[PDB]
Formats: sequence, structure tokens, C-alpha cells
Amino acid sequence: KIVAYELKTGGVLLHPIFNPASHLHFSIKHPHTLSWEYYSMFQCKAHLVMRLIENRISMEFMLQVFNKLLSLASTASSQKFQSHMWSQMLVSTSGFLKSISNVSGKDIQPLIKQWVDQSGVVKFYGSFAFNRKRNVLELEIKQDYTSPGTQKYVGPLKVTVQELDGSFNHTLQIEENSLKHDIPCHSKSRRNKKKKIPLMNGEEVDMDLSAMDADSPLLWIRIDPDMSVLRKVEFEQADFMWQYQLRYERDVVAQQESILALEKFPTPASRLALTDILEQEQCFYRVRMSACFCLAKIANSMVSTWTGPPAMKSLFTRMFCCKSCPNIVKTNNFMSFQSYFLQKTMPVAMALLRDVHNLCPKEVLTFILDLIKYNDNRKNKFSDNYYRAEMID
Amino acid sequence: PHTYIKTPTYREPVSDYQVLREKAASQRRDVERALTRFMAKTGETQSLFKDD
Repeated sequence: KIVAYELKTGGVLLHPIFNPASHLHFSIKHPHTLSWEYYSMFQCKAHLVMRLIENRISMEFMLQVFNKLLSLASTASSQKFQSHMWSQMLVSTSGFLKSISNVSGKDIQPLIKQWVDQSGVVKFYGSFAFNRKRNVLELEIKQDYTSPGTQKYVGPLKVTVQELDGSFNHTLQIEENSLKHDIPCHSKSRRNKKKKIPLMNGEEVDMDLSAMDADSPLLWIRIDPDMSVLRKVEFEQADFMWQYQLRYERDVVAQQESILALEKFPTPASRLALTDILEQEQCFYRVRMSACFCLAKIANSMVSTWTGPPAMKSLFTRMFCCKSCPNIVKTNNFMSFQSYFLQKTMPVAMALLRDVHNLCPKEVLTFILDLIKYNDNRKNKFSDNYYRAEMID
Repeated sequence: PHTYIKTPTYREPVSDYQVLREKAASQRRDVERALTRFMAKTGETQSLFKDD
């Protein structure tokens, strides 16, 4: 939301100094002259910058800062002196930074100078190349700092590389003149023997390594995984790396960004990846709800190649319909709250299917109308208004 | 044994889940269509098309 708004119009400036922001058509000196979208993005950027301050100075020290502010205010709140002490209930920026420096011993003045006083987000364009001879991974990260909303980042940058030997984090120092970052790569001895490949968490899984390159061990790369800067990343992986990142990652933002990047690769391996995500309980439900729409877009792009039925129809009849009647939907029992959301989002994406003539097929429209006719809600303890409203959608 | 013995018969029962779902669905759709057409005809009405 904030990178869309700041690249759209100028930027949000937390803590201005009194104009400080002249790129935008109102004055930021008073709350009653702000645009309402600017007020919303102001609150949004403020809580993300506080998450960044928690990233630099750990969460228990952050809660100690907040407790110190509240305790000064509550010792202030019981005095009777007319504001000799009632102004300890008012916080400022300098007092907040001083309380942070009191509890932690680190000051955050570079982070405050970059993300508060400066009003911009950063844009990262990354591309990699694997050097087989020296066994290194040559990243190439360049910033677009000449756009109207952007600024230049010179700090450190975390990158997480999943190779066959596991998941390794690397810190890169991205100075102004930097372009190529050579990080080292590990072995490929988990392709010699079939062993399980260890993940970002402590677990390990069986991966189908037939799509991987023979010479490179690395399975996927993520630039800034923890969202530790206010950034927009445009990484150029290979399509099998996006499919491996969609399947076997233990991070929902990486699964979402792989869904978002698989729309450019309409190959049938990506259709298999999104269909395996859709069938998979123990995936987070908002990833499957995105995989519905991604599968609809991919299915629209590979017409005159699609083999069987329309996308997600057989999967809908496998998950939510009767075993004896495929075209009759099961009676509504909405007590699971994840297959309820997936059931009410799957025909909405299924209706974006189009034939070679650019018209929605009469197999999906008939399916949606049979979902509407055979709807029986006399048996669940929950209402049907949102599911029926999504059927109209 | 039409002459000394006898036994009763019953009507053919339709215990099929498919046709029972179809019967309940079509009866609900027909009664709600009849209700909404009756309530739109005996009151103030709007129309998506001109004089419809």
C-alpha cells in the first residue's frame, strides 16, 4: 500500500520540520489540511517504521520503551501541580529517541534520518548469475533512485539463498557505486544421494529435482526476506525457482510473491505448482485464495493448449461436492473457516476463464448456476450471505 | 395360491439422493420465484428495461 502510494504521488513525510514537502498539493503543517488518503498512509507508514525500529532494537527493549513512557505518564497523571509535571504525559520525537537510547544504549539516528526525515521508499532490481568455476553466486542489485517517489539506500541488505545444502542468510553492503555482490555457494551432494533438503525452519522435505539445473545448487533466492526496509523488489529468477519457492517455502510472503511472479510464466509446471498449492491444506489459506486467481490468469493465457476440463472445476468437485454426484454441491457446513473462504473464492476466480472466442465458457457458467440452485443452508450454524454474495460476484 | 393364500404390496419408494436434491432444489426455486413475482406484481415495481 505505501510503496504504491509513494510511487504514485511524492511521498509521506513523518516528522516534518517547520514547506518541507512541496511535491504534493496540500500543506502538511496541520492535520486539517491533509488529504484523507495521506492521513491513512501516514498512519500506515508510522507503524511500519516502528516495526523497523523493533528490527534494529529488539522487541523486549521496545516494550520497555513503551512501559517507560506509560510509567512517566502515570506518575505525571496523579500530581495536582498545574503542568509542572503534567507535560510528562506528552511525548515528543526527541524524548522518544532519548528513552530508546536510555533503555538500549544504541541510538537509531541513521534509521530515523533515513525512514522518517527523508520521505521515500527504495526500489530494488536484482538479477543473479551462478559461476560454476569458482562456485559463487554473483548477484546484481541496482536501484531506481531517479523516480519521483524514490530514495537511495546505502545500508546493509539481507538476502536468503536456498541451496541443496539448506537455507543460508547473507548480509550485503550496498554502497552507491556497488553493483556486483559475490556470495559463496555450498555443495550439491544432496543430489548425489537422495537426501531431504533442509528448509528455513528446522524441517526438511523431499523435492523433485528434475526441473533444477544440473550445475547450480541454488534453489531460490530472496532479496530482503524479513521486509527490513521500505522496499519494492523486482527479482529475476528462473521459473522453476519460483515454483520451488511456491511449493516448499515456509514463509507466506515468499509464497505470495512467487504466485505474483508465476503469472509471467504460463508453463504447465507452474499450473502444476499452483494446483498443488490449491489442493494442499496446511498451506495458509490466503495463499490458496491467491493461487485461484493466478491459476485463472495462467489458464486464460494457455488456451489452445489446455487439455482437460476448465481450471479448478474438477478440484472444486473433488473438494466441495458429493462423491456420488459431481455436479451437486454438498450442503453448506461452514465450520472449518478455511475451506469456507476457499469455497467462496474459487468460483469467483473460475468465472474469469475465457475461451478462444473471448467468451466465458458455458461449462463454468452452468457450474456457477448449479452452485446457486443446489445451495442448502438449513444445517450449518452460520449464515450464507457472504457465500451467496460471492456467487453473485 | 390365488385360491388359499395372500400378501400386501407397497408403492415404489424413491430413496435416491440425486433426485431428492433435485426435487428440493426445484421446489425451493419455484416457490421463491412465485413469491417474488406475486410481490412484484401487487406493489410498486421497477424494471431494468423500458416498461418491463
